[PDB]
Amino acid sequence: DLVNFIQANF
Amino acid sequence: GDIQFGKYLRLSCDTDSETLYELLTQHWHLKTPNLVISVTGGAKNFALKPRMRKIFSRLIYIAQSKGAWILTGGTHYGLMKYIGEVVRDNTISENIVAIGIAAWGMVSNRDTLSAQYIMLYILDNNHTHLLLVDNGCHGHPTVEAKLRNQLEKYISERTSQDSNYGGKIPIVCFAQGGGRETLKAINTSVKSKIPCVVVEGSGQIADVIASLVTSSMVKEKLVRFLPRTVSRLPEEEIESWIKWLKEILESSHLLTVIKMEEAGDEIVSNAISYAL
Amino acid sequence: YKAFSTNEQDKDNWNGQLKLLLEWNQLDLASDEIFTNDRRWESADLQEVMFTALIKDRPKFVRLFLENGLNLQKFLTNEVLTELFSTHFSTLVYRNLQIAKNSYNDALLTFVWKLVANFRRSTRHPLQALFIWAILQNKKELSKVIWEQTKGCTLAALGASKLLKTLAKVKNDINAAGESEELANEYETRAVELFTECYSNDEDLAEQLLVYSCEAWGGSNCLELAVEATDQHFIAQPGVQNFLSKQWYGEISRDTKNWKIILCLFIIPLVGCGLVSFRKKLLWYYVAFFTSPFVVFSWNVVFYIAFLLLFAYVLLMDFHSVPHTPELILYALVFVLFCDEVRQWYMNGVNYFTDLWNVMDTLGLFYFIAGIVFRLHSSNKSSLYSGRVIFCLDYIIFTLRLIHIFTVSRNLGPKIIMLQRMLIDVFFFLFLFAVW
Amino acid sequence: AILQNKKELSKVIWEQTKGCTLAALGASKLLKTLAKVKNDINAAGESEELAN
Amino acid sequence: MVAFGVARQGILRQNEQRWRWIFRSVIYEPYLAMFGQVPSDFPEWITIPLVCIYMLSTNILLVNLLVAMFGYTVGIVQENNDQVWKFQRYFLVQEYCNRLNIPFPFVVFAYFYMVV
Amino acid sequence: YTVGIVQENNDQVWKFQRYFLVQEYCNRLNIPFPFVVFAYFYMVVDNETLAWEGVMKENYLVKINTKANDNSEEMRHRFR
Repeated sequence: DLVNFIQANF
Repeated sequence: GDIQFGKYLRLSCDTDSETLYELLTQHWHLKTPNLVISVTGGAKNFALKPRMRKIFSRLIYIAQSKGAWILTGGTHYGLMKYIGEVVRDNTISENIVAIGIAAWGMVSNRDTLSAQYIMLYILDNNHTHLLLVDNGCHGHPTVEAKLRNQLEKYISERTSQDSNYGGKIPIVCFAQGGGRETLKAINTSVKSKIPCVVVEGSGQIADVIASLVTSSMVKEKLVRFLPRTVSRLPEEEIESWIKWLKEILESSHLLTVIKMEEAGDEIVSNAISYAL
Repeated sequence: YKAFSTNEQDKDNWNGQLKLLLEWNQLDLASDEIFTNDRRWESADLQEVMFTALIKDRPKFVRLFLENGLNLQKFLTNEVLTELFSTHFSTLVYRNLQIAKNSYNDALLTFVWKLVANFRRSTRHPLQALFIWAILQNKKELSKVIWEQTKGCTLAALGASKLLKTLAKVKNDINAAGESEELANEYETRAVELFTECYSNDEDLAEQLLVYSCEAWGGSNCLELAVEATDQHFIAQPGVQNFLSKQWYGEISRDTKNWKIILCLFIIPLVGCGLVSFRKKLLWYYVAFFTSPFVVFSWNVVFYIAFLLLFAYVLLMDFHSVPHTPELILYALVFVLFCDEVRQWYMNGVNYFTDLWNVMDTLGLFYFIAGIVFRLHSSNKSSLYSGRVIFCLDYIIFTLRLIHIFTVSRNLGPKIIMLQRMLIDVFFFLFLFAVW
Repeated sequence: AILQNKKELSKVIWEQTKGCTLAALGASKLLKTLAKVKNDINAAGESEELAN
Repeated sequence: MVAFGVARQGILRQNEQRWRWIFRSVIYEPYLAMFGQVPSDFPEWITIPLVCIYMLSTNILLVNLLVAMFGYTVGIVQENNDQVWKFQRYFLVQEYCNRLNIPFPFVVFAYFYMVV
Repeated sequence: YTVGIVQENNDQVWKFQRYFLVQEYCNRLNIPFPFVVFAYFYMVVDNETLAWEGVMKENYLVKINTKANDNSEEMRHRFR
């Protein structure tokens, strides 16, 4: 969730 | 890595401001009724005079009352450590939000991750959130100014109907100390139209900026304020500083100056309200 | 300072300028001139100057150093503290402390004396030790400056007030004792005002802090130090009285009317209905009601009144040589009272023995058991008579205990206090009357 | 305004009332009977001083 | 005083079986024995000192009580009473003002009209 | 002579004694006295508060220091 969102952000 | 000794990320310089705002709003924080950014030099030692010790306490109290964001560099050395400590004690006493922005390369130590950071620059752990800019390795020159300025401009462009301020969210920049970075940030802010507040009667460059409100007078004030800073700086750097100062003083209808005579209470709020 | 600044060699040496200004005690000049953002101020560089300012009674410079990035916790090393206690501690003050220790001893003064001896011959709370050092030498400004850095600020103020009072009770010299007494009054006022503000801001946190035992400041909490020093002004404040009332009523809401509680006490089934209106199933209600200190006190009062009534009846009308049932019941009850007194002896045994009224009750129990033993020997008529006499004395002592109980009520407690106060003076007057 | 211990606002509203002295007497009585409560101390003291 | 009297009765006599008589005796005797009279005043030599010390204790406690009470009264006196007198005078005046202004002996004649 | 003693208030001393009085019953087991022996038989066999304390102290220090500012010496300095 949070990790995937962060990776997608950058 | 999520620092622990709140949250910490590593965002490259080429990052979308809208993406950061969405990240911070969707699942981290709420809409900001107000946002204030403080700019200070990289000097580890700063004058903790009673005036500066009380003005910033009032500022942080106002920020909590309004639920405002605070943007600082986020380093354990200097006034920003004091701001973080005040935030911590107020939270110990409806939560305050503080963000520190610095370059990952400029950090003394780097740990990849939930990693733990335990005590080249040292970052304060009091700030709830922090940002890491990846522009280079061991890069002495600042690499986070562009990101902070773009984020501030984008947040200014944002629309919030709930705010009493007409339309866009208010933003106010605060100036306390001297240095090239201070002038650069102020010039970018004024060029961006966001009002800036300078504490007269304290600070190396704040005093001269208050005094001014073509080249000879500014040069005299600059040399009087900083006998040592001007001496080391080359002539070209001095000319660039004069150009920056003239630029910011051209748009004098925005910036506001706190006066020494009005030393009573409820002055920080008065000045911020007047500037807005 | 000007001449030294213009010397071609002292311009770079800011340490010399700071040293000279500290020697001549120039604060504003130092703050405006040398303390500037031109150069960083590391604690190690400033440590020696801080020590010098401490030695030579320079409180304003101490405050200035603390403001400008000085960590006092790290500075106070064990070697520094022991040297400071050994060399710079005046021998006159040490002699006065010895006199106070030998003559006017206390549960707290012994602790500070042991700490001073430990540091002098050869810690957990260096700040408290420094505060004690400043206080013992009647340094006002430096003590105030150090106080702001302490954690247990109000507790430290209470301890300082008590220590200064017990020190001023000495009579070796007058001026020092008066100075210490005024300083103690000042610190007491500071503590009272600070805790008043603290309670006004919040209540639960203030109560938690007040009951906070902490970690061996003097081995006691704020309340214990306040009571030991007889700081009636501090303990009579509305916040402390409200806390005591909450403790007294326990779970029962403080605003419930009294006759309601009394009726619910006499009528058991009524508690569950709701007229008592606790602050916070039916079983929990009953346990909370009967665990309240007020209910326990009322039941104890009723039991003691019944016990005295039965004692009067048995002693007066039922003193036959042959044992009889009311006497056996009375013997059992006196044993229960003896067990209660044993429990009281276990807790605060030193206070239990020291207390005059506690000693009176213990002597009453001892006389009662002696009289009971006397009655056993029924062969001798004189033994029976002596047992009766001792029982009468035991009864009057138990009545005095009953009187001691009555102090709870606000209506008459002050009257009992006033009678106790007046007894001494009336005794002296009657003594003069008797002689002439 | 009175029940929430708002001093300045209560004073401002009072000047607009017709029965000014009657309103003051009623407010004093109400604040006293409210301060007689013992749930909290600070609020009761504030109400009592306002009543005075 | 009851405690002192019961102690005195217990030491003096044994097993009085008249509940009415003994209740009255214990309640009544100590007050008279203190100041009113000394009917009471088993070795003779060792008996009198105990009665004497009892009397001395009773007298000293009594005078202590009297002086303490006469001291306590001054604090009450300090507060003014004219204020309270006027506050009560309000009720006092209202009681007669609301009533019909008729002499009390003949007020029933007017109350007859009140009824109708 | 008794009036001089009376002059001093006693409610203060009454509360000071009330502290001991309340403590004596508070530290004890909350059992009725007649049946307390049955329970005696069984007998036989912070950082946040201090941090909040500091914050309140700072407010107190500000309040005490404000008395000096009440003077008109600041106005005289403004005149100069």
